Amino acid sequence: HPKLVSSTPAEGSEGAAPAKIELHFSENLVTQFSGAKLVMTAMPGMEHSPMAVKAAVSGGGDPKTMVITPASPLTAGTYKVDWRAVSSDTHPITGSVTFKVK
Ligand SMILES: [Cu+2]
Repeated sequence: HPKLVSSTPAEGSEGAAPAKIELHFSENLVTQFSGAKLVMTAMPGMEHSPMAVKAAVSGGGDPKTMVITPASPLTAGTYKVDWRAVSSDTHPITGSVTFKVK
């Protein structure tokens, strides 16, 4: 139900891998447990066995703007970009952005 303000990660981005994940928040201010992590969970083959990818999280010009940039190129398949936003009031907001790559 709860989701960040606006972002451009890869909302069900099926067709090809994007350049970088984008995130925006009118009240980011992490300093809690906010972040992001990309996991390559291609089609179900090994009893659903996800794996974290070698990526990094870096904010844009503003600190309220997040920009995920993987050090490695996203190959075809399926991936899930799990992000977590939290302002300041316990109960962190969790979200995931799945996308395909062809
Ligand atoms: Cu709130």
